[PDB]
Amino acid sequence: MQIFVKTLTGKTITLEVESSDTIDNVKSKIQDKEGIPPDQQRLIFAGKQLEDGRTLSDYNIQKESTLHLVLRLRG
Amino acid sequence: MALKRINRELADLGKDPPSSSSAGPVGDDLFHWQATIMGPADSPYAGGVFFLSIHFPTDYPFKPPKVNFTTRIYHPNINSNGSICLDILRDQWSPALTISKVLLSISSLLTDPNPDDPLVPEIAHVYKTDRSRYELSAREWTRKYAI
Amino acid sequence: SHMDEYQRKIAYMYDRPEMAVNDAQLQLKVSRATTFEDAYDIISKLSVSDMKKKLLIRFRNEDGLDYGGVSREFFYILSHAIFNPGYSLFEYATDDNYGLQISPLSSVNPDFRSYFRFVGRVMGLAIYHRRYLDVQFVLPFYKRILQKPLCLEDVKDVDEVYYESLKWIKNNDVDESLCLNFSVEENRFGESVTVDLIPNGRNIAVNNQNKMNYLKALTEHKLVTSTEEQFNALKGGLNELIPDSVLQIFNENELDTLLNGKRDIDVQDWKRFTDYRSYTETDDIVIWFWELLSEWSPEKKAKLLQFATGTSRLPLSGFKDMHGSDGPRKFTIEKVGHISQLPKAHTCFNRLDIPPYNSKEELEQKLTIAIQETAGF
Repeated sequence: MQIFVKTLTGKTITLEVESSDTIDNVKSKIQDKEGIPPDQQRLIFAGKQLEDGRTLSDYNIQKESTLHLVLRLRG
Repeated sequence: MALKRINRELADLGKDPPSSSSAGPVGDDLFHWQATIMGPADSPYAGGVFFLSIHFPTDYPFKPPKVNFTTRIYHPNINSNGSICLDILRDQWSPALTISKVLLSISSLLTDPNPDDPLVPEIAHVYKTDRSRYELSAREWTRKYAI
Repeated sequence: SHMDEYQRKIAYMYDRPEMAVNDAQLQLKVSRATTFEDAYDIISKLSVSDMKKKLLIRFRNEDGLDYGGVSREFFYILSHAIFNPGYSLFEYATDDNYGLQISPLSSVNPDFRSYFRFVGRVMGLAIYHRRYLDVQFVLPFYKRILQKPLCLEDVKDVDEVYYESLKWIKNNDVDESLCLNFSVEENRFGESVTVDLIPNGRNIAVNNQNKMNYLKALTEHKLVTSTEEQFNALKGGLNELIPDSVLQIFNENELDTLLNGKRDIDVQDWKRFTDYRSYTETDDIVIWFWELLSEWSPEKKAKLLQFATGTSRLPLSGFKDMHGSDGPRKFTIEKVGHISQLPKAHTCFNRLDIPPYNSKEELEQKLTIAIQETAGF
């Protein structure tokens, strides 16, 4: 399927992913497309922050899903 | 732009409050607000109440407000004076943000403290060394001060 | 090259027949303690013909040679006195980003025009006699002196958060939820009053078809219209000596260099007004750090200062009166982290975490690598 991720700067990135794709796989795709390391990526869907070790289907991510990427530190 | 906006924010808070965090002007001064925050139940601050002072600058909403604590807390990101270094209140601020989002962000931060920004280095070191002792100290401080 | 072109411009400017000094001497005596009072008593009454003669400055009860150093010290004291925010003439743009600008409250005085004409005469005298002040204004001030149009980007120097909010309004659409309208609330001496950007401006909401006009009016009112009479008096005093046709061959940076000289960051003051956590004044990672800061170029020192504190501008009295997010927060050095990790910076507290490295070479390499993305000056 295809998903769209909007960054805190408003940039929209399209990803060809699958429901069975792991969070690590999508983070690796985002790193390849933008250079953001997977540990630094903070993805939120439906108010739930994506975490490593799980899959998109674990977050009920479906066709044409919209995600929010917040590349931010703390402090 | 600096008074109609504040009146609108107060009216909105008076319609659908989050039922936990409250905010209101101190007497009659729309640029000085008091806020009450309930301790989250999933963090060792459970059962505690906290007080905040909010100052709205004259450049509101183009410039973020200034928030300070009033009751002490064993938190890495809350110094003795209560000053908070938060990204929303200094860096990631846009005119669309209301004053309820700041309170929600603070009530969320009271559950996920950041040790990497050790505003009190002793507390962050205790967090990074002994989590159980860290949470025990946090609960002791909440029992001592919050009520 | 910037430096050669600037030197050519300076030579051409000072070679003009309308900017030539005379041969007679003008003795100017001021007491060291009451520098501002005597300076305003003497300068604000001199004639234009008198101010074009050679300037000889002698502090009272302080007899000595090398009058050049005496004049430089006098101008340093006067520039740190008149431009001091405590005197209610100028003010910092923001507490945590020290940039001088004309204070809108200065109109409270019954006659601010005389004082601002005195300030203009002081600046014109400094430029005319090849003497440097030591203040750091904001770029919009210099652009106003040269009479250049001011745009939205100029708000970046004044206030970063304000510029970010204005840019947000420019980019994203504005709904009716945001209670924004053509009016600015100004709080002077406690009392808050409303100023209309346009007539009947407090009853006109800013839709998506008006936000451009709203941004234009806000920028013009923040940068220009709030300081009309005061800056007009200041520029009259300045142009009294230096004709405008001479100032208008520079730009917003060459004029800054001409006024305040080549900007530099002192290291002795930095060392004297810093504090250490878990570090002592005789530790290796401190002596090596101060040696590196001693033998470094001004651009890299400014880059490090911006990396640590957050801005490359300093208060009017050095590192002593330094401010942070909360309040007075002097530059701090702390021992935090592992050897491999680069030095880290907490900008809201002016704090620099330098791990315990092993040798000067490693410290220099790590510190120069960690500040590459930061640009200063």
